[PDB]
Amino acid sequence: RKQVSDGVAHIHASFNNTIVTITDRQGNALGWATAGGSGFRGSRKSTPFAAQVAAERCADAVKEYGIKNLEVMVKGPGPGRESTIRALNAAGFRITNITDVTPIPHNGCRPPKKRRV
Amino acid sequence: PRRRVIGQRKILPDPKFGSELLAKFVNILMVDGKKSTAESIVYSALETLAQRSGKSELEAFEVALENVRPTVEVKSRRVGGSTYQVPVEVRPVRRNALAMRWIVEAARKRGDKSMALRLANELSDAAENKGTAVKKREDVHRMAEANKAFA
Amino acid sequence: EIDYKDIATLKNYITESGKIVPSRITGTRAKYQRQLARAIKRARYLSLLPYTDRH
Amino acid sequence: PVIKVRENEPFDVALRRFKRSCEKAGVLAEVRRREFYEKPTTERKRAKASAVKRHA
RNA sequence: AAGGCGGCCCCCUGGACGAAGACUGACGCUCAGGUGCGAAAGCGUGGGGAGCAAACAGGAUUAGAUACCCUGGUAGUCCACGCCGUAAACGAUGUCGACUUGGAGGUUGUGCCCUUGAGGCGUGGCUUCCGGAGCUAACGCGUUAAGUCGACCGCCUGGGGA
Ligand SMILES: [Mg+2]
Ligand SMILES: [Mg+2]
Ligand SMILES: [Mg+2]
Ligand SMILES: [Mg+2]
Ligand SMILES: [Mg+2]
Ligand SMILES: [Mg+2]
Ligand SMILES: [Mg+2]
Ligand SMILES: [Mg+2]
Repeated sequence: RKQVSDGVAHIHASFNNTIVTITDRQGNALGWATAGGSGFRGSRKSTPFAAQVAAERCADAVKEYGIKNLEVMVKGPGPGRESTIRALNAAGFRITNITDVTPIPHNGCRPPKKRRV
Repeated sequence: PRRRVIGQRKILPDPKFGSELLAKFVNILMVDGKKSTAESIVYSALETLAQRSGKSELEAFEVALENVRPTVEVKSRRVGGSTYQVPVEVRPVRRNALAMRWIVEAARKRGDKSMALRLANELSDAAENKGTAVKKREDVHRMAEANKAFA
Repeated sequence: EIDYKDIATLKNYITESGKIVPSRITGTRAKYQRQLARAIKRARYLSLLPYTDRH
Repeated sequence: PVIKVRENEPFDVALRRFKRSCEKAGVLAEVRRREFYEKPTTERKRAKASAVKRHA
């Protein structure tokens, strides 16, 4: 319906899940898919493979604009940091730049207590 | 196999064609040490497959085996309380063994009248890469490509 | 001798992301490590150096 | 750890670079460190212990 | 001094150390009673309130689960001015002084050397790890003593009861 050809893959990779969002340079959301909503729950949801099909499913709800180049923004420590990026590149995508944007406070907010499991 | 590595017994070749490979096959099909009756079923299946499917008996065998041969597989593994699935690239000798073994097993799990007819139709199906045995290779790969991340 | 205004020299002691490089890696004396970090900190406030690669 | 792929460099090599830039940068270590509150007494305890192990 | 003190800048201010020489002339050490300081939690009044989180509510686990885990969340954690005077407030080692073999480092002054190299030779303060004699029930301590001595203080006298 419209045209971009130049995008950015923001991947949010937490421990429990990994959300993939495709966007233009402006930061406007073009398409998105998550692992948790691609048929993966709990123990399987938090896997690199689930992040992979997330990246794959996302490349199908965006090529309506015919993106052809993009940059990658890796946020968080979970799986699908890396495997998500791979799936994008195999789905027919030229990777321009890779950047980690995981936030690091300069020691500000006190985090939750340690879990005594 | 904790300490002692080993070689492998190098069985005699198939009596009819002089093939070690088919000796690995008759043995795999063999049951209750009935060698005499095992090779009888393998040949009649090869004879059924050979006669009425373009001949080249050894080659016919390979066309079918070429199709059920698996390039990679997964090896279960238990690390930090987790049972991870590690996809391992599998070696040529066993590649044949799995290929042969799945063809034999799919043959007995079949509806036809005798093991020879079953064996023949399994080879034929495998030759056209279809049926149970080929499907066994594909599940192995679907299962492998899935855990590609941990190789 | 060290001055926060000498951003040329200061750059040798920060990472790609503007983080101060520890004395270990640089092998700089311990008295001056402090002097450097105070000049890098001063230079940051005055926007003569970035705090982070972000900006 | 910002990375920019150069021409006729495979996607893989650039990636391996990126992962080593983060290995170099200490991102995941850093995120692990902050997931949960650590008491001051505890991090002082950690600090002594590693000083000690750092004698061979 | 201990409690404890960590972004950057200024202002007010305490202590420590070095170099050189001048001045005072035993003015010193210790200290029952006394006075002051003293983490966190807690208390009172008024502010403040992002995150965290006693209490409390809900979801789970479990034979039970007034817990551990999850979703929330009040006091509190923050500021001012008062109170409290306690901790495994620990080096579980009172303060001061003199004396007694060594090795490797960290930190911080200062004298000397074609500064001719990021050094070469000395001389103070603090500090970490080994270790010698000696000490010690052993563990260990070992010139920062738990060694060899002296001055003064505090304290102990079987466990429970306390
Ligand atoms: Mg006189
Ligand atoms: Mg109050
Ligand atoms: Mg809670
Ligand atoms: Mg109250
Ligand atoms: Mg007491
Ligand atoms: Mg010792
Ligand atoms: Mg001794
Ligand atoms: Mg008594």
